[PDB]
Amino acid sequence: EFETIERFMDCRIGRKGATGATTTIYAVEADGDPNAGFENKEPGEIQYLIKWKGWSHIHNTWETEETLKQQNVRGMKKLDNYKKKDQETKRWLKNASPEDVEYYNCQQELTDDLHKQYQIVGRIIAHSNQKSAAGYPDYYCKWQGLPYSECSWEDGALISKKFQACIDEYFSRKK
Amino acid sequence: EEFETIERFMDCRIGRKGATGATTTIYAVEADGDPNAGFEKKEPGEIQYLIKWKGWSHIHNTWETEETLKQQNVRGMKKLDNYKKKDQETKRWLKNASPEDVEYYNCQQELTDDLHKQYQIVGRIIAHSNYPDYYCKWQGLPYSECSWEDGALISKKFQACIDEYFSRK
Amino acid sequence: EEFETIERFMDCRIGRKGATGATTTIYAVEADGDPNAGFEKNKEPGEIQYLIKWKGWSHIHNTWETEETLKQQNVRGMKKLDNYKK
Repeated sequence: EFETIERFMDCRIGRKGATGATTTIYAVEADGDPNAGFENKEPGEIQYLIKWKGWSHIHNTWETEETLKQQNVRGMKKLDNYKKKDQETKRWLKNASPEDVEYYNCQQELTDDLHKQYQIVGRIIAHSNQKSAAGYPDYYCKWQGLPYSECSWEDGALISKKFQACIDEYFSRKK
Repeated sequence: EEFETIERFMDCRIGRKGATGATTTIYAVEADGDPNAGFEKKEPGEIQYLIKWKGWSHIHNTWETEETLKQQNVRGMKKLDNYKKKDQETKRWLKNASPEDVEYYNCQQELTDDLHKQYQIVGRIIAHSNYPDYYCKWQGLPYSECSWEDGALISKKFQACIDEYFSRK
Repeated sequence: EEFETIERFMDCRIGRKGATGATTTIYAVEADGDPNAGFEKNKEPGEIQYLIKWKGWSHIHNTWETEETLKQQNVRGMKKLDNYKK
């Protein structure tokens, strides 16, 4: 029952307290980003974007070394490795021609967009026989940019909020 | 008491018995040849898995069997159970999948397999050690995935990348 | 009666207890949803089920079953059941 860190997706300085469960892409869309007016003018707190074991990228949340510990999560060693890898990169970019910095920024942007796609449903493949009290079935989702071995079941109330079109098409492809 | 551990299952196939392990790395293949060359039906089969090793870059993925994993004491075995479960699941769904759905499946898996092929190709070399080892930026992967590699090994295929590197120093 | 007949065992799986019978056909699943949805050892209801190919019915009529349900329906061909077990 203790979550596990599968991978560190990104790092940022953001508003203090802008972490966990209210920072998921869908919590933000439904109630607003707790990091919403953060730009210069309010001091920051280093935060890490985390991909959790057994949960799809749409459940990624931002966290701090502290919230991680407070929740007694597993995989903490990855945080240590991530910090060491970050410093190595920062250092190996010591001088580095504007050409190298230019390449770095360009590539880092391609991968960043890549990762955002892991959060969008590319196609609904199936649904559950059982419905929620709200009358929602769960959906088997195929994510953009990831192979079918990455498909996962998702609460219907959840993806309907943003992917009602994929749901509609799924049912339409059948009668 | 060194132990290797499974980070991720990249693929599965039926292949000639023994065509697993070190000699199945893309660089060992290019060097000495593929132990699964023109395997058929013709001879004993065997379900093998391509695995990405934790602590090693994609150029080091090797094919393995549920057996070679256990003989080597590889850790992370629990991921093998999930993967199989999942594969029988999608191989299953595939049995009655519609023509339209199956084609979408093949196109996506093609794209996916292209992306994975890039992970093994150096996109840049951003640092050498004091044949020297090189810090490689891998094609298609974040800078957080760069890794140090034996120079003798990367020079065999990415000599041009070490020259663009040294031409900027 | 008009006794059904198991022709061949096609597959096997550990599935949600109750995810067997007519509701498991490929057409019932594409129309009403899969009763085995996101199952796994996390909960039980958790039983061993076999995908059954029936005599006189194309593969779209194949259903997941259990010894329990099998015996209940008095299907002919139970011999291939313990033959599949081993």
